[PDB]
Amino acid sequence: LHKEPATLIKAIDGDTCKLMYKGQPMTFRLLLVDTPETKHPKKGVEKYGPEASAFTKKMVENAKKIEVEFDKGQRTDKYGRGLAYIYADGKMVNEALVRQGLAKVAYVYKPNNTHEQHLRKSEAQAKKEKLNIWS
Ligand SMILES: Cc1cn([C@H]2C[C@H](OP(=O)(O)O)[C@@H](COP(=O)(O)O)O2)c(=O)[nH]c1=O
Ligand SMILES: [Ca+2]
Repeated sequence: LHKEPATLIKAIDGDTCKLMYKGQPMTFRLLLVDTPETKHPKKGVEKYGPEASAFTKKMVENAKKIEVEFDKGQRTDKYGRGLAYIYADGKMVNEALVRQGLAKVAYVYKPNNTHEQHLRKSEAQAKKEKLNIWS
């Protein structure tokens, strides 16, 4: 996979944000993870949702560099959202959320699952440590 620069426009929630990619605005959605809901009514404001949002917001807004890494399959979902692994100062946001027990590994559609195993290892560690979602 290859990383590419991007610029933060606005963090929306734990796993969705607006970035400037190729001088164009885009909403992106993290690959292989699912942070709890804070918006959609027919889902409600789930526990750890506000937490996942703040963890993410803090991480991306205080970063000097943000990079996007698309996987080997399709790059956008049905809603026109960019699908990627996002790094804040070299730290993958997707993994960080999972490691903290603030997101579960979800939506694994091959071939967009190159980092699936790394992430699952991180989730297993958070489970055994009984972190947040796992407590
Ligand atoms: C992460 C991811 C989400 N999605 C879809 C699945 C879900 O569709 P439905 O909304 O139809 O269930 C939605 C989950 O995103 P989050 O709440 O942002 O929904 O986006 C993909 O299609 N591919 C992906 O790789
Ligand atoms: Ca979500």
